[PDB]
Amino acid sequence: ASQPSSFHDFPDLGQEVALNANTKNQKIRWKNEVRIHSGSFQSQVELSNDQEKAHLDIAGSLEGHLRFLKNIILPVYDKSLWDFLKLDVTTSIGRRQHLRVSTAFVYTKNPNGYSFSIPVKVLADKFIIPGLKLNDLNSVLVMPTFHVPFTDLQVPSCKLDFREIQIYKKLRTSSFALNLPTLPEVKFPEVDVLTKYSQPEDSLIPFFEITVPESQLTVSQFTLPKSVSDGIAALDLNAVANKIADFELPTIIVPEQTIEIPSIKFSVPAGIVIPSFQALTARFEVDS
Repeated sequence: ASQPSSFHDFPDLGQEVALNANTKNQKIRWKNEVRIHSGSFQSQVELSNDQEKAHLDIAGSLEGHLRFLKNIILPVYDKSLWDFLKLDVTTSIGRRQHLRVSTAFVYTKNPNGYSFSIPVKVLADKFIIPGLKLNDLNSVLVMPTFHVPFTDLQVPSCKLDFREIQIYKKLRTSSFALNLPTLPEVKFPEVDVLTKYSQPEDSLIPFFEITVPESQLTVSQFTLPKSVSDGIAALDLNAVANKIADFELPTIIVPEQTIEIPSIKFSVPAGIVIPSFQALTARFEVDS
């Protein structure tokens, strides 16, 4: 943001930059504009990329008061500029001269194009992908639920398929917490980690999206400069202070604190897409 002023109309400027990224949906817009004295300049660059189509567009506009230049004569030809050229408009007198250049690159693609997709069978609680059915190893393995020592985390039971590939849509995590004597004890509520088979809008690639839903964890309260124990020893800080100066510390209590776990999504390809050629076009124009 600039302030033009006297002495040949000081610069007037401005600049717009837009970036928005959604993986395969990448759109970039840039623009500059310049005004000074009796001339101005404006540049535009656009890059649009998406699943369907790609646009690359650049346009350059120039303006300049080159009237005087047009007011020229040719003694070698003994002819004037406008006369010799036989052009009057903007040449006989000379005018505010513009230069306009446009470049347009455009290509057509199919979002689904030529795509190889893994075979997926989806059920309410599981996904089944029929991979190679090699008979060399054991067909199945069953994993019983396990209690992790010193905690309340329960590992959900699972069945592992070797001939096919069996995934369980949602896995359940039991709650657990830390047991401490007056220290901040973090208590973990249950969270269900899921996997969804999706075809994103911003991305042409089919995916299995492993999603961990948000989780709120309860940190237990704790006492501070009143009397502190951590399971190894207990110390009365007020007693310590009274031992030295007969003055006891104010009591500090930190209440329970909730800590938020932002949701996270992991995408693994569920197939590839090769956009099929439909048309390629390029246009170049010079305008004087």
